[PDB]
Amino acid sequence: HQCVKLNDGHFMPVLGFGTYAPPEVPRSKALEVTKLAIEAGFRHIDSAHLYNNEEQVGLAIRSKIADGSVKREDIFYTSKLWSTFHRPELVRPALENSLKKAQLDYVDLYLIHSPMSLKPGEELSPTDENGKVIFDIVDLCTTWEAMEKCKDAGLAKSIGVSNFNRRQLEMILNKPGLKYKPVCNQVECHPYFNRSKLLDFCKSKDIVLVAYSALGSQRDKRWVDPNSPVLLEDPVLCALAKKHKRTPALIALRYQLQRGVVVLAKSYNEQRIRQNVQVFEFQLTAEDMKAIDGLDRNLHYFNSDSFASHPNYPYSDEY
Ligand SMILES: NC(=O)c1ccc[n+]([C@@H]2O[C@H](COP(=O)([O-])OP(=O)(O)OC[C@H]3O[C@@H](n4cnc5c(N)ncnc54)[C@H](OP(=O)(O)O)[C@@H]3O)[C@@H](O)[C@H]2O)c1
Ligand SMILES: CCOc1ccc2c(c1)C[C@H](C(=O)N(C)Cc1cc(C(=O)O)c(C)o1)CO2
Repeated sequence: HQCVKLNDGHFMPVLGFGTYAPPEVPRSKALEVTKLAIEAGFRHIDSAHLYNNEEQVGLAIRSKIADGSVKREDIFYTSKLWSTFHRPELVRPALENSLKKAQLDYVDLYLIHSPMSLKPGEELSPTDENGKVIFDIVDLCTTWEAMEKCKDAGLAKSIGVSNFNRRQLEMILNKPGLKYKPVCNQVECHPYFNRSKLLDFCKSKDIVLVAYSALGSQRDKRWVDPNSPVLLEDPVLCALAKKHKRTPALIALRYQLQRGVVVLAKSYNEQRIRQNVQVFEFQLTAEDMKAIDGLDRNLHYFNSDSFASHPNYPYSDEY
């Protein structure tokens, strides 16, 4: 196992456990599989208000601390501010609510989940009389200032963003009176959308790029086009898996580790959870890495097409 030093001095494990499951999956499963992830050796756990599972992920962490399996300081726990809470006065209460649900005193990392602000309220997806999601206009620099106060108050050890493009990152980085840079930008990133340009920008600013959907997403019909290619069926990934006597998933994860990306992996399957930790057991050659670099096709599993008219839609730019 390994960590990366963040630009605020804290350390983030380079392999993280993804916890999202669709609402049809019983919440008891998130409890069970987070315990299995910790037993397998995951120390970085990625949750969010949106996932409706912080209560269970927190219970799993509590249970493994009481086991003597880990200490709280050994676990890197991420939560995320949902887009209906971007107005600055709502940020600290949202974080406090997440902490209360997880029964934790602090999160290791708090992220702005998305730059696309939504109408404030308890509903996650507020909609108007014609069924359209109601956007909000919020200066994300004021949201960031509220995030900074959460770090000063000790409720988040580190703060970062998610789904930001380069221009959106620069707006934070160029903010007058900035106190804390975002430590990371959690974005969709895999061999079919490898974010090389955004990665280079983040590296130049000492911002860690954290990859989600690194195994090609859960392909839920509600949010992912069923005709998109399946990442783990890719011939190059499968040929490399055979060459290294690994699996295409492990190739996809190891690819990110070797280009300096922190990688998340969701699994609710005991054997695949344990398999994913084997990413540390082998290395891709330089030739292998160039072959995978060749797979990019700017394919967004989470394209959020119905939000393409949002002013902060991140894919309005080249990157
Ligand atoms: N910031 C954001 O907006 C955002 C957006 C998307 C995701 N995320 C985070 O990133 C996490 C991961 O992304 P994701 O949920 O899209 O899924 P993912 O990591 O890309 O995984 C996709 C699928 O791969 C399967 N899988 C896992 N290990 C495997 C293996 N060794 N061999 C074959 N298949 C394997 C899993 O199925 P099984 O469960 O059946 O094993 C999973 O459903 C999420 O859970 C969430 O924490 C954040
Ligand atoms: C601010 C943007 O505006 C909105 C408004 C409503 C809305 C969304 C975005 C996105 C939601 C969605 O895509 N869900 C729940 C599937 C999913 C999310 C994640 C994750 O990890 O994040 C994963 C792995 O899957 C749908 O509900």
